Amino acid sequence: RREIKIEGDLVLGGLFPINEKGTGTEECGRINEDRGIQRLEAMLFAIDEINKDDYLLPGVKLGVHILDTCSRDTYALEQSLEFVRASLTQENIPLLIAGVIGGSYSSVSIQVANLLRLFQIPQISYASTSAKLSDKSRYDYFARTVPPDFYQAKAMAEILRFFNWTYVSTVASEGDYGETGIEAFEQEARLRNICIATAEKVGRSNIRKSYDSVIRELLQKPNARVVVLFMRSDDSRELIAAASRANASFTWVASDGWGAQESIIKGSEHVAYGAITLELASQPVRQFDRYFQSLNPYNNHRNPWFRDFWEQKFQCSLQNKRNHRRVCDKHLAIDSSNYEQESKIMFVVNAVYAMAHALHKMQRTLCPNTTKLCDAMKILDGKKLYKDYLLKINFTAPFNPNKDADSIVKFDTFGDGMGRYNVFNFQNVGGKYSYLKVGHWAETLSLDVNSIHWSRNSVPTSQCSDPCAPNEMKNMQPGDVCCWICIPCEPYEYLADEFTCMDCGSGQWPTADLTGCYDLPEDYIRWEDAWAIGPVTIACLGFMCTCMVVTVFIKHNNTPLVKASGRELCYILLFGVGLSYCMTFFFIAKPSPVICALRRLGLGSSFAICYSALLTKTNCFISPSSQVFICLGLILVQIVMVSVWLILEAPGTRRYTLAEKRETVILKCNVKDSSMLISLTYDVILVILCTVYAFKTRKCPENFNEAKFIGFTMYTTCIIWLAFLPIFYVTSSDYRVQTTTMCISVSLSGFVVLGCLFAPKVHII
Amino acid sequence: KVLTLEGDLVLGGLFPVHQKGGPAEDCGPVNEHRGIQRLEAMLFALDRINRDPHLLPGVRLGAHILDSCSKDTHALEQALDFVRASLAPTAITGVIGGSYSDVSIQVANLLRLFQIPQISYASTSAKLSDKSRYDYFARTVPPDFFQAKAMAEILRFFNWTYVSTVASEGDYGETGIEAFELEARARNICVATSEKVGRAMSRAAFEGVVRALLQKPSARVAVLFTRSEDARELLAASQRLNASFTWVASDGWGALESVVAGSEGAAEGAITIELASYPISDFASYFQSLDPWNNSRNPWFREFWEQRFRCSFRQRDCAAHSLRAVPFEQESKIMFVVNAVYAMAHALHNMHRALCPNTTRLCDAMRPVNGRRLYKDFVLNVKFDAPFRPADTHNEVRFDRFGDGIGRYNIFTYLRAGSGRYRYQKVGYWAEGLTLDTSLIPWASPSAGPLPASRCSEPCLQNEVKSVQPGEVCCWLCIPCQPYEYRLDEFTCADCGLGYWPNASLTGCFELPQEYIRWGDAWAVGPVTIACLGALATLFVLGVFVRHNATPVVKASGRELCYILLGGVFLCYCMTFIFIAKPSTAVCTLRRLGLGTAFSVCYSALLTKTNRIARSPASQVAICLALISGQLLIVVAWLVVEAPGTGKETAPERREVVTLRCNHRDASMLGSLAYNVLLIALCTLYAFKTRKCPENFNEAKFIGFTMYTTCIIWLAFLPIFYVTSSDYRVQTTTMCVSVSLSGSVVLGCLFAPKLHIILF
Ligand SMILES: CC(C)CCC[C@@H](C)[C@H]1CC[C@H]2[C@@H]3CC=C4C[C@@H](O)CC[C@]4(C)[C@H]3CC[C@]12C
Ligand SMILES: CC(C)CCC[C@@H](C)[C@H]1CC[C@H]2[C@@H]3CC=C4C[C@@H](O)CC[C@]4(C)[C@H]3CC[C@]12C
Ligand SMILES: CC(C)CCC[C@@H](C)[C@H]1CC[C@H]2[C@@H]3CC=C4C[C@@H](O)CC[C@]4(C)[C@H]3CC[C@]12C
Ligand SMILES: CC(C)CCC[C@@H](C)[C@H]1CC[C@H]2[C@@H]3CC=C4C[C@@H](O)CC[C@]4(C)[C@H]3CC[C@]12C
Ligand SMILES: CC(C)CCC[C@@H](C)[C@H]1CC[C@H]2[C@@H]3CC=C4C[C@@H](O)CC[C@]4(C)[C@H]3CC[C@]12C
Ligand SMILES: CC(C)CCC[C@@H](C)[C@H]1CC[C@H]2[C@@H]3CC=C4C[C@@H](O)CC[C@]4(C)[C@H]3CC[C@]12C
Ligand SMILES: CC(C)CCC[C@@H](C)[C@H]1CC[C@H]2[C@@H]3CC=C4C[C@@H](O)CC[C@]4(C)[C@H]3CC[C@]12C
Ligand SMILES: N[C@](CC1c2ccccc2Oc2ccccc21)(C(=O)O)[C@H]1C[C@@H]1C(=O)O
Ligand SMILES: N[C@](CC1c2ccccc2Oc2ccccc21)(C(=O)O)[C@H]1C[C@@H]1C(=O)O
Ligand SMILES: *[C@@H]1O[C@H](CO)[C@@H](O)[C@H](O)[C@H]1NC(C)=O
Ligand SMILES: *[C@@H]1O[C@H](CO)[C@@H](O)[C@H](O)[C@H]1NC(C)=O
Repeated sequence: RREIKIEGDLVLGGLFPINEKGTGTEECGRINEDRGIQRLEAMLFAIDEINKDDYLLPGVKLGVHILDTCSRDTYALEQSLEFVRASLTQENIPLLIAGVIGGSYSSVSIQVANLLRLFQIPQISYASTSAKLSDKSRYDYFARTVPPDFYQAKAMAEILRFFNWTYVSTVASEGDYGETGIEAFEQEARLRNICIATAEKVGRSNIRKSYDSVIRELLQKPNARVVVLFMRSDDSRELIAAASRANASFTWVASDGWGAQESIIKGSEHVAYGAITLELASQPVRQFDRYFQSLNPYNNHRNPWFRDFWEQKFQCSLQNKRNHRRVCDKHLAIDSSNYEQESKIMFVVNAVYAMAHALHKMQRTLCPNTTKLCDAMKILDGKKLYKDYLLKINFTAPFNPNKDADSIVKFDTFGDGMGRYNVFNFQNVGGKYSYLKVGHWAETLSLDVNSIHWSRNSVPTSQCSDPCAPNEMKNMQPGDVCCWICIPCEPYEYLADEFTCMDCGSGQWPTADLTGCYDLPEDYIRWEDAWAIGPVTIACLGFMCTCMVVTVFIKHNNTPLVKASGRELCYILLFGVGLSYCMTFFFIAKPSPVICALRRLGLGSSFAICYSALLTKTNCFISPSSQVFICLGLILVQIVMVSVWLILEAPGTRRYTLAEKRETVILKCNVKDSSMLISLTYDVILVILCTVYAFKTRKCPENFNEAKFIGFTMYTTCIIWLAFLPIFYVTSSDYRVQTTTMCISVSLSGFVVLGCLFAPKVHII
Repeated sequence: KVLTLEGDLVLGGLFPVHQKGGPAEDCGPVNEHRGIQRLEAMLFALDRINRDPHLLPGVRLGAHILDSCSKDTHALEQALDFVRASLAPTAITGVIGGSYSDVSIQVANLLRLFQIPQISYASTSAKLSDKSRYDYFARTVPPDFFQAKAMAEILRFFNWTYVSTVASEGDYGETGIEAFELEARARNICVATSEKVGRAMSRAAFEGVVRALLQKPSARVAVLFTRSEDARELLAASQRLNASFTWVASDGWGALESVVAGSEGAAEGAITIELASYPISDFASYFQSLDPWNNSRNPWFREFWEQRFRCSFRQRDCAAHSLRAVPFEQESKIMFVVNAVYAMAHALHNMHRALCPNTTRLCDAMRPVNGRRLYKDFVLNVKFDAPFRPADTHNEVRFDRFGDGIGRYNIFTYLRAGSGRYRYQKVGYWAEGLTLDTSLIPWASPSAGPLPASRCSEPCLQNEVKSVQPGEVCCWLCIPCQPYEYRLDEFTCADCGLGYWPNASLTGCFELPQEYIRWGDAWAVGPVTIACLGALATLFVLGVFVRHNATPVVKASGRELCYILLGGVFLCYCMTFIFIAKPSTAVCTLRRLGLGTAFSVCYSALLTKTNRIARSPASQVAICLALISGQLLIVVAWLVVEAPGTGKETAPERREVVTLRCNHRDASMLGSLAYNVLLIALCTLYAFKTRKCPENFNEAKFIGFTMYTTCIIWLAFLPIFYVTSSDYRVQTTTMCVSVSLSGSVVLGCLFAPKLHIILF
């Protein structure tokens, strides 16, 4: 095998993916030019700079023991045993390893950390961004200068919150990065109250139908235009191509898998327009560029992989031993034309310098007053080096003289690098499509909306609904929990919850949304109204007229001594008329209290008295007195079973109506109106039947007035009964039926009193 | 030194042959029971397997056994040989080793990355069961939470809910108590005191912790999950302080006599548990027949012989000693070592059968041995009879889904024999459920309490209420509620009342309508007599007025006045009857109307008598009707001013005073009655002052006497009604008798002599 074993006072390990992984007999094949050679040369350049430095380890020379990984877990684990073989109690003398600058793959880093935690060897990764490595309970000697993968799920979640994008669609990829990202973003969205519409999953099969199905599923939702992507490069390219083929238009918010790469927008620049992508913040190193551009196979002997890298890059052979390749030109060199700096060279340099600074602080603290390798540092305890010195570093980037505030290299409590990302917006210029940096996320959000294209006119993506005021506007949840429809409820219903309108009260309006559950004030209480004062005055005038007639009859009762019982009949008729007149004034009571039962009793007593008076005249000294006594007993019995009607329910139960707005009811006199009308109509028809027989009967000329009066009263009673019942039977008005009934009653009382008092009026005059 | 044996398949091993050395050396003295005996047990198991035709007849099992020196740091560098062999090294198919928990944890962490299954024989750590960190670790011994569950089941069996757990300060004890607390709170077991015991704690600290344990009188049981030395020190402190407890200890105590060494007086009644195992007859013969001359496989055997038998190999004097003569005590973990070795061998045999069917030897499909398939598909799925099993016992070797053993413990009790010797006697076992016999335990015999640690206080759930918390969540203090404080819920007593006692329902205070509203027949007989007298008076009046018109004396007087007087007497009788009736709103209104009408008619009769004496019938009738109308108006005004109601409340404990009278105050009615009585008295006084004695003398004298008697009756019945202030039944009886006397006076007044004269 090949390795770098430069000696020194302190030796730092190294793990790089110099060879690409393979299958079959060849465990690992092609040389990885970008992630395996450039990073290795960057680490070597950083080590040389530290050795040449006068302020960082001036008396200590840093050696390197750099191995390969072949981009696989097993071979890296096999070589990691050489880092721990030197710490065990002549062909190949091992070198004590202070720390391992290794990584570049999440699985490789995980396996190496698992192996190294048992031997107390600190490890600093330069490219591994897996969230599993943040668990210090399993990797307690691991650190990294790159932020983990769930910082993007926070950065672009904040980006979504900035533009009020709450109901978005999320697309992930099969594996570990895509998953960990998608659950991290879901957690951040639920923390920020951002709804997720659909969650699609994309595998590595690259099926031509799965991508179209995903595009169709995303498209069948016109109220979710912002799409969040946690996908790898080729999967994202295939999804974008499928969207272009389906003629879709979305607002892609992607992760570092897209970034500012060009291979994804090839041939599909239309749908991808306006996409916002995150890219890890990284700055070029000019010193590394100068160091790398001055490397030749004849002067670089420390690197055993440089010959293979040169042959693979230039497709030539230095020693063409009958091979099918050209001879490498002696003037061949690498320049900016065919070489571009890798994005994590500065991260590798930062990791190496962090290890060097930790060692320098340990050397200064343990043994001062000298600059050399001390006896106390011979044991080289890894726990004290990592938990005390390595995790408490604070220094600026060695090769960044321009920026000093955003170039601080330090690890947090979990041993992870600071999360700095660049926001890129895919825009056009007028025929040229390119990415533009429109923001930056380093623990804070900062964008430039003016320079953003296709999102300056931000796409409206509300939470599947709009804010509706609680004014009787019920929110019913569809199958999607985040969606709302804001369907109204009935205006009379008063809102009490969110998922239902929860009507309160039968006939009561609300006030704003909830407080209107109190009883609605009834409009039945209307005293001294237009149709109330007039009937009161009419009843008072009728009562005064009846009283005057009674007084006149009393005065005119001395000389006409023949009417021994006629005076009593006139007195009882006047008493009944007065009782009826007082009963009319009882119904106009605006409050309508429980005394309406007493009003019913008085009306029944008046009707019974009128019937008895009519019967007594039709029938006609001791015998008239007996007849009057019998009539009085009959009236008492009539009152008795009239009061029997009240032995069931005097006030009632409740009085409602179809209208839910007024509800103008007495609320205390809700007795059976049909039963009351049936009981009232029976007396009228009985009186009519009793009086019709007397009218046909021939009476004496002296007593013809009684027959004529009975005949006149019989006609009025039938008309009153026929008029009263139909109006209240069906309409059941609040007060129109009551005033008409009172008017009919007072008119009948006036008619009967005039009929029975016409003769005394003529006699008096 | 490395123990290597030739074979087709090599099985790794790791035993604590040497004890911890410290700063002087990595490891020092050689363990004789945990390092040598277990290693020899493994060697014997491999020899038996190689000599077993039914277990790997063609494949010969090798051995690569190393020494961990009872240290985890040394264990890692020792175990960094199996991985080197997998990468002349001999490839192995799995290690059978790991006695201490830390050593096993380190070895499992190292070998997980290289797909090497590991079967432990003595590691009982509770943190080795999760597969998120140990993908290839298995063990024959059960973990500690199984014995925690066994202790919890023992506590529940004896209905011991109030316990006091005592833990340790090291890695052993904290996890055990943490696991036991959840299972105790899941089994309704209450923990009173929880503390930690340290190795550096002196005698004063142990005395203090014993005093803290004694601070709870109701906690006489202590659940010890500690080490042997901590338990011994705690028992010593308890004996020094003369403390008595029923200790329920774990495998840390077990059946060891070192804990009860010098403290036999306080350890009586302790229920200790121990891991169940049996001695192997063949292993004892194999180990006892071992000598350094005929045993070259073991590199540490010479050092073990030198340490056990005081001698040196420099001088030829160690040949006299022999293991046969000296007693041999078999280690309790020999069973588990043999079981682990046999389980690994059976897994290898099953995988060979499933991968090399035709051939009976090792085939090309098993030249690389992969840990994943062997562990997941074969090692876990083993179900075979344990080797060298006793005659009729049914031990079975199998693994759970966490790669753990089957929990089988033996329950021990520290009995006190009659001869005076103290010994441990097994009283049951715990395989899946507790199987205590309760026949060998000295305190389990029927006596005056088998050390009952019931609870903080006696629960009350039969008829009382338990809602008082003195500070402990599960301490139930029960105080019987008042008879009127009927129980409605578990944490409250409703104030509904005492008369509404639920009929074995305790839900909503089911009302009892057993109330004495009125006397149906006990006291209504007198009211019945009054009603009968009133009816007789009414019948007498009815017979009276038939011939009243014919009689000139009645004709001269007001016939209508006599009729209304008879009607007033009938009204008085009806008022008495309605007073006798059961009270109600309608009943109260009827009674008030009746008394008002009676007073009105009495006043009208007095007024018309005065008018007749002074001097017309029409005017008298009009005046009396106007007076009656005014009285009715004031009565109805009072009735509408104060509304009537029903429902009376009184003292608790079944007063039965409900519905005694209408809920409307009668102060206004009494005032109106007094006013009309005063008016009647003034009218009677005016009539007496008038000198119309010569004419209508008998009737005037009778009327005056009746008025005087009525006034005297009213003035005598006012003080008793004012003074009683209670006893509604007696008050109603008094009112009825007063109105009956008033009616009797009314009927015996001037109307009666006129009727007598007419009859005669
Ligand atoms: C209307 C309510 C409040 C009171 C009850 C009705 C009263 C006022 C009525 C019912 C019967 C009536 C009596 C019937 C007959 C007679 C005989 C006559 O020769 C004089 C009037 C007189 C004595 C009446 C007076 C008034 C009277 C008592
Ligand atoms: C006494 C003779 C002259 C007959 C006249 C009777 C008059 C004064 C009576 C008969 C019916 C009476 C009404 C009956 C009911 C009510 C409702 C109450 O909430 C206020 C008083 C009021 C409005 C009464 C006022 C007085 C009234 C109008
Ligand atoms: C004043 C207004 C509210 C009307 C009240 C109802 C009046 C008219 C009713 C209610 C009860 C009735 C009385 C009931 C019973 C009797 C006994 C009978 O032998 C003569 C009539 C007489 C005395 C009635 C007269 C009229 C009466 C007083
Ligand atoms: C319902 C109860 C409480 C009423 C009690 C009073 C009754 C019995 C009284 C009050 C007024 C009385 C009437 C007053 C006047 C007369 C005229 C006379 O020529 C015959 C009797 C007669 C008709 C009386 C009958 C009895 C009478 C109706
Ligand atoms: C002046 C007197 C003699 C008139 C006749 C008696 C009157 C006052 C009596 C006779 C029947 C009685 C009614 C009988 C039953 C009930 C039902 C109860 O739930 C309320 C009271 C009420 C409605 C009573 C009111 C008073 C009443 C109408
Ligand atoms: C002169 C005579 C006839 C007048 C008789 C008036 C009677 C019928 C009136 C006067 C006062 C009234 C009572 C006043 C208040 C209440 C309480 C209510 O919750 C039920 C009805 C009830 C109990 C009424 C029943 C009828 C009543 C008793
Ligand atoms: C002269 C006769 C025929 C009619 C008038 C007398 C009777 C019916 C009148 C006189 C005074 C009146 C009362 C005056 C005031 C009130 C208070 C009011 O909140 C309810 C009605 C009530 C309780 C009235 C009921 C009817 C009443 C008792
Ligand atoms: N930094 C990465 C992140 C990486 C990744 C980034 C984008 C798309 C796919 C993807 O694959 C996974 C899968 C799991 C965890 C991390 C990743 C790392 O390996 O940790 C990787 C770029 C670094 C490198 O390999 O040089
Ligand atoms: N099975 C044990 C249990 C062991 C233990 C047992 C009783 C008292 C203290 C104590 O120390 C701890 C601490 C943590 C975990 C396990 C234990 C093991 O070492 O795993 C031990 C019998 C095995 C042996 O050493 O032979
Ligand atoms: C997001 O909403 C807030 C208020 O809800 C507003 O101030 C802000 O300008 C919005 N951002 C947009 C529309 O990009
Ligand atoms: C424990 O209580 C149960 C009833 O809950 C009883 O059957 C059992 O005998 C008790 N155990 C004793 C008293 O040891």
